[PDB]
Amino acid sequence: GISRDNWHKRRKTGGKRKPYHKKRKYELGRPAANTKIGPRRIHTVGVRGGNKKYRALRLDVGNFSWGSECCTRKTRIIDVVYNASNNELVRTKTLVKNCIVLIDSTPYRQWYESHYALPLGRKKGAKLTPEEEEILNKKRSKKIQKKYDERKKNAKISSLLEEQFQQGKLLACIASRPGQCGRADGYVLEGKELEFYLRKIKARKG
Amino acid sequence: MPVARSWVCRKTYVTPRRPFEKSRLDQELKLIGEYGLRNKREVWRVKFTLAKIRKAARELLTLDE
Amino acid sequence: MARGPKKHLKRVAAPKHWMLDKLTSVFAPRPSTGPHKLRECLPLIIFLRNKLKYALTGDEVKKICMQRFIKIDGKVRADITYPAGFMDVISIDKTGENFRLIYDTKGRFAVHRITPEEAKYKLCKVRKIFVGTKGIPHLVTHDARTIRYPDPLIKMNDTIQIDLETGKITDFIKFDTGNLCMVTGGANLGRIGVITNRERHPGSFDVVHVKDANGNSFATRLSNIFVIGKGNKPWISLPRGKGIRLTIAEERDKRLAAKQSSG
Amino acid sequence: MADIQTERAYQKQPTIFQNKKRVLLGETGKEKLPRYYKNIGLGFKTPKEAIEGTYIDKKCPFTGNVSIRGRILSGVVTKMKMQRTIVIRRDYLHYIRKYNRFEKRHKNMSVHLSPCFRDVQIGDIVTVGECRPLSKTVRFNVLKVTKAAGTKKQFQKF
RNA sequence: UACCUGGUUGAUCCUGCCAGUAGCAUAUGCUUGUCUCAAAGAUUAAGCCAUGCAUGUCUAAGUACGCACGGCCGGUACAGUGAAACUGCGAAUGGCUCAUUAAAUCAGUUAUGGUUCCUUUGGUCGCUACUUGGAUAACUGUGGUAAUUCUAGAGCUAAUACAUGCCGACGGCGCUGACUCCCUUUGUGUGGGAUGCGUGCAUUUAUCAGAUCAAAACCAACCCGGUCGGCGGCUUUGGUGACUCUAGAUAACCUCGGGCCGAUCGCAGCCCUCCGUGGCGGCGACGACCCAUUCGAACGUCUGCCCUAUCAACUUUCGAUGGUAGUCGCCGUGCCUACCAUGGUGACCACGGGUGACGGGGAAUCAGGGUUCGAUUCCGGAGAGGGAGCCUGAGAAACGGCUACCACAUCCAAGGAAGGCAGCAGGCGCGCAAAUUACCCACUC
RNA sequence: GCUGCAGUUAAAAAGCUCGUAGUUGGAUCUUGUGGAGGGUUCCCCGCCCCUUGCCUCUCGGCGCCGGCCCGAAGCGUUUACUUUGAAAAAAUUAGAGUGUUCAAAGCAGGCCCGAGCCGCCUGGAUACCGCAGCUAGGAAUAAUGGAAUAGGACCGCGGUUCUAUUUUGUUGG
RNA sequence: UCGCUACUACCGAUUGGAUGGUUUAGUGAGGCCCUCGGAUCGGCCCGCCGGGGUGCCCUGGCGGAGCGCUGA
Ligand SMILES: [Mg+2]
Ligand SMILES: [Mg+2]
Ligand SMILES: [Mg+2]
Ligand SMILES: [Mg+2]
Ligand SMILES: [Mg+2]
Ligand SMILES: [Mg+2]
Ligand SMILES: [Mg+2]
Ligand SMILES: [Mg+2]
Ligand SMILES: [Mg+2]
Ligand SMILES: [Mg+2]
Ligand SMILES: [Mg+2]
Ligand SMILES: [Mg+2]
Ligand SMILES: [Mg+2]
Ligand SMILES: [Mg+2]
Ligand SMILES: [Mg+2]
Ligand SMILES: [Mg+2]
Ligand SMILES: [Mg+2]
Ligand SMILES: [Mg+2]
Ligand SMILES: [Mg+2]
Ligand SMILES: [Mg+2]
Ligand SMILES: [Mg+2]
Ligand SMILES: [Mg+2]
Ligand SMILES: [Mg+2]
Ligand SMILES: [Mg+2]
Ligand SMILES: [Mg+2]
Ligand SMILES: [Mg+2]
Ligand SMILES: [Mg+2]
Ligand SMILES: [Mg+2]
Ligand SMILES: [Mg+2]
Ligand SMILES: [Mg+2]
Ligand SMILES: [Mg+2]
Ligand SMILES: [Mg+2]
Ligand SMILES: [Mg+2]
Ligand SMILES: [Mg+2]
Ligand SMILES: [Mg+2]
Ligand SMILES: [Mg+2]
Ligand SMILES: [Mg+2]
Ligand SMILES: [Mg+2]
Ligand SMILES: [Mg+2]
Ligand SMILES: [Mg+2]
Ligand SMILES: [Mg+2]
Ligand SMILES: [Mg+2]
Ligand SMILES: [Mg+2]
Ligand SMILES: [Mg+2]
Ligand SMILES: [Mg+2]
Ligand SMILES: [Mg+2]
Ligand SMILES: [Mg+2]
Ligand SMILES: [Mg+2]
Ligand SMILES: [Mg+2]
Ligand SMILES: [Mg+2]
Ligand SMILES: [Mg+2]
Ligand SMILES: [Mg+2]
Ligand SMILES: [Mg+2]
Ligand SMILES: [Mg+2]
Ligand SMILES: [Mg+2]
Ligand SMILES: [Mg+2]
Ligand SMILES: [Mg+2]
Ligand SMILES: [Mg+2]
Repeated sequence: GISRDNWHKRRKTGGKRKPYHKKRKYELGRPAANTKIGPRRIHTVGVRGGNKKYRALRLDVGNFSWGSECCTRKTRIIDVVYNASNNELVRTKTLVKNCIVLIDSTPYRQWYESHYALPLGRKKGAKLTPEEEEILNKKRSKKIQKKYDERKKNAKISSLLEEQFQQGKLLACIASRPGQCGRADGYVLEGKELEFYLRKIKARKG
Repeated sequence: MPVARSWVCRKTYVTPRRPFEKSRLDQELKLIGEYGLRNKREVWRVKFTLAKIRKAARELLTLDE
Repeated sequence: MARGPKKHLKRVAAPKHWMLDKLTSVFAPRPSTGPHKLRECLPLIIFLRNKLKYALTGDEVKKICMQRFIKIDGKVRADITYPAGFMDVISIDKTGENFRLIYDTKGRFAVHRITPEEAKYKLCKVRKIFVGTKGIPHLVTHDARTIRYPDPLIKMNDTIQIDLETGKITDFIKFDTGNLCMVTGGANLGRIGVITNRERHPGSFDVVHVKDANGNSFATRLSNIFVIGKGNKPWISLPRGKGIRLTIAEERDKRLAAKQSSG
Repeated sequence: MADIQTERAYQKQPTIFQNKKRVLLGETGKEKLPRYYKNIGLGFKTPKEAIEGTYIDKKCPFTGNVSIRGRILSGVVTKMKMQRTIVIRRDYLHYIRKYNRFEKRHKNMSVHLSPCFRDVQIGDIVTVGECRPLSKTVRFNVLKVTKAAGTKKQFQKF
């Protein structure tokens, strides 16, 4: 079937080479996965030596990380925004390594408000009266100075990141190959990477 | 094709280049008659062994003592 | 043609220090996978039926081994193509005799009966020192043995004497200039001497010099040195000749002058 | 080198992180970007233009992810027309045995030149090391550039 | 043994060839008493093949309700030998042939710090439980078709097949922080703490540390030599030429039906605050995640090739040379995709063509140098009429496996079924040209 | 026909010249002696300047009466060449041993006891394996290179400028 | 030069033939992958009986309903 052999190529001089043998099995095919977004399905391929290998199709949940905070959570993947290799991989919402994805951003908000005792980007406060000010402004006399005042000074999320938390989504990069592992892990963009990718996105579409 | 046999063998004589040489002929017949040999192959045999001994000796003789 | 691993060995392609004929048949024992490499081992059938003449065919050595008589390094081996190798100990207690596979002088194993008190330990050369999970130091010796928790001052190329019954490294000799050694590969396969030098070529094949007990010097690669003593004093018992490699002229003089024909 | 972002993806060294820190640790003089580099060994010295300067080359020997092992050859530069890739020529003599005489022969090699070296021009002598296949016809990397011969880089006043 | 001889002329001296001379290997002719050794359908047709055989396998130790025998009486893991069938393993080795193949194979040399590896040897094995579920063989019985190593319906019964799934011994630390105790309220200088969460190795992503340089002066706070404002005095896995290595710490993730942590079989034994069980005791077989070892396999580095110019320019969206991101792959890599750059080879013979070309170790001849041969018993490669595509498996693009097309060809009850001798014998054809349809696993394995 | 052929007339030098690659290329850059191996000057240790040799320090084992010193780290611009080591399957080839009854072959075999030894001795060597790659001596021969609009060298200094992060006990301005 | 016999090679209408090797364009068996598909086969949940307990529950069996969920 499909083959990865070197012997169908021209040699460096531009000359043809003639084959000496039929196609082997250590030179195999196995067409692409083309992971979409949706309810999970994962098939399993038997490869050289045994060693099953998981090929994902329609993943919808990932394990992403925030490196400044060292805080990693399970999250939902919403959409793909950028793709350095092709552009038809954003029209079809296929999810490959080094893609740029939107995630749900909620568990990071939960951990942040719980760890710092301080809010994210919030517009108005009425929902904070029955609940959430319960977490953020917890009724305790011990700790609530000594601990959380050492949590403060450090709780200075940058302009772009705190602007992200308002619309309820983030920008993340996949750092794992879902076609080989069946997992869509990665890390949320920050700093100059975030600026570069935001400018690229703004420049491409529209 | 694979077999437990050996194929090592060799000839033990060499014919003379000049086939009809009266001197060689009568000298080899003198030698056959006085030692009561059957053939001339039995003279060429001894000639071959003497020639190989001479070759080995001359070969060793050119090295430095 | 060759889609997988092979399992036959031709008699003409077998190692030469097995000292086989060429008229018995097309095939050779083909030692099974073990702790010693294929070209550097000595199967059980060859050691028993060829060097010891205890057996006369392959059936006889099979039915000698199938009676739990032969012990290699303490344990009872039932296979007749087991790859016994350097510094191993054979034990046949039905007759009360123990051997030790060591190259004699001419690049082949000898028959080297030893005392039963000496057939308890064996010397092993260290090839690898790595750390496992939870920071436990491991060893790897020249016969695939793995030791956990060695004292953290033994390194590569050092020799360790181990108890055959328990593992449990007992003592060790260090690779240094001045230590007795036997060469276990190459052209000087069997000769014994002191180190006196170690040339170093970063990137490939650091060579080592040796000088035996008669003023003769010879070099080898570091991959073939085997420290067997502190210096001028072996830890295992040496065979007859003691790796001296007397030349062909001295060989002839000693074989003629002694007139070694019979008793 | 003011802007090394020329391709459609963010070029950055792996194993380097843009961390959480305070205001004005530097607004110019400390831009919070360290440099990964390693020493090749075998006596080759890492050039300072790889430690100081900034560029993204995963295939460089000194800062990228590649290991030099095996053979070490040398040659003269013949062509510099590819991106980070040069063509060097090695000449030698082949001894024919029938006649007792030699004959001149040559081989060409495509080799990888890191942006660490910026002084190379046709005619220099170049040392190379052996790496894993880096492309269809590239297996070597330039370790060292030298030019200490006649008609030197310029008039000899050094 | 570094060698020559006849032939142009009326005769002579040369150039120069024809012929003679010796070996070697294919055929053929005539002739053949003894004995040891032993090549043998390569050349041409990798042309076609009637018949028989060439791959199977059980120990005390996976499943024994065949009365198939058979015991001293019966089955109370149940006697014992044990057909058949399920299960496990092997069938990828060996044998044969040389069609293809010209930097390809192959040889010497090195590299996997860029990969996989059944088995062997050594390390690793604890974060209803006195034992779970249903359901198929053989066997019994009814059948279908011209026909095959075709197979359907019906009735039973097992597992080391298929599928579930606890028990123990955790007395396990870190993060939480109701509350709580002295004096500085508080912050902080002090000491307990329920409560909850996570807590083995293996996978995936991210992050942290990866320790010892050459000396002193003030100021805010602290250890010790001791004191209620300050002087002398410590800084701690392993390895490589070199790793983004090995090991460590943190936050999560789990792939289940799709990691591990034993519902398995055989030999022979001991104490009971005690009357068969509460208990424990050795020796094996098998199985199994991971690491190392062994046997390899694959992909790479440097150098090495017969004739040809009546082959001088070749290669390139039908990837040609390089760059960035990815897909796929056991892994490195235009291997393949997207976007860029315009490169790469050549008179030191590239590119194209031919080979009655598989490469080498080697063989014949040989003063010194050379010339010719190597289908062929050892190593490597390739193929099973020609191409192509796959299943199982550690390992195959397998043909003594399967699925199609082409070329041949067999049986038919014309609906259908079945095939691959370049394995050993044998046969037809081709030719100048090559053996018995024998016996045996006694030797080597 | 490289060793090793021919081209006036036997077969044969392009009609003539220029010219890139290819092949080839002039001369020139340190010498005696003390001891010591081979003679009676001449060919490993060192003296007219040097004669492995300059160094820069540092940690490891070495002198001696806290102090005194040489071997250890770079290496001699590089190569080709030449000598030597390492690493290269067996079989075949050369070659050592051995009365197959001789030889071609093969890897065997030889002794002493009436058997009363429940045995003993001994071999299965060695050479060659080009070219390419690895390694260390030699420095003739042949290549290649150095400062002419200089800079070599000494703790020579002057200025500006970056900084390693050790000790001042530790943590920090 | 012309002429006789015999042998060899050449040019050539025949728009020759045989065997092939590439090859534009069109069709395209079969396997593999993906998205569907759903012949059939079970389990769960409710009465009567048999076995156990407190008119009901648990294993099982029977006929069945809802055939609702559901797995292959
Ligand atoms: Mg082929
Ligand atoms: Mg596996
Ligand atoms: Mg085979
Ligand atoms: Mg075997
Ligand atoms: Mg004449
Ligand atoms: Mg005449
Ligand atoms: Mg002739
Ligand atoms: Mg007779
Ligand atoms: Mg044939
Ligand atoms: Mg048949
Ligand atoms: Mg049985
Ligand atoms: Mg097995
Ligand atoms: Mg199998
Ligand atoms: Mg045959
Ligand atoms: Mg060709
Ligand atoms: Mg090559
Ligand atoms: Mg090779
Ligand atoms: Mg090779
Ligand atoms: Mg094991
Ligand atoms: Mg049934
Ligand atoms: Mg690329
Ligand atoms: Mg890549
Ligand atoms: Mg061009
Ligand atoms: Mg060509
Ligand atoms: Mg061709
Ligand atoms: Mg051919
Ligand atoms: Mg040939
Ligand atoms: Mg000769
Ligand atoms: Mg051949
Ligand atoms: Mg042929
Ligand atoms: Mg044949
Ligand atoms: Mg090979
Ligand atoms: Mg094949
Ligand atoms: Mg055929
Ligand atoms: Mg298997
Ligand atoms: Mg096939
Ligand atoms: Mg086969
Ligand atoms: Mg079949
Ligand atoms: Mg067949
Ligand atoms: Mg046949
Ligand atoms: Mg046969
Ligand atoms: Mg005939
Ligand atoms: Mg014949
Ligand atoms: Mg015939
Ligand atoms: Mg047999
Ligand atoms: Mg002549
Ligand atoms: Mg004339
Ligand atoms: Mg003339
Ligand atoms: Mg002239
Ligand atoms: Mg000159
Ligand atoms: Mg011989
Ligand atoms: Mg002989
Ligand atoms: Mg050489
Ligand atoms: Mg040299
Ligand atoms: Mg005619
Ligand atoms: Mg066509
Ligand atoms: Mg198509
Ligand atoms: Mg299809």
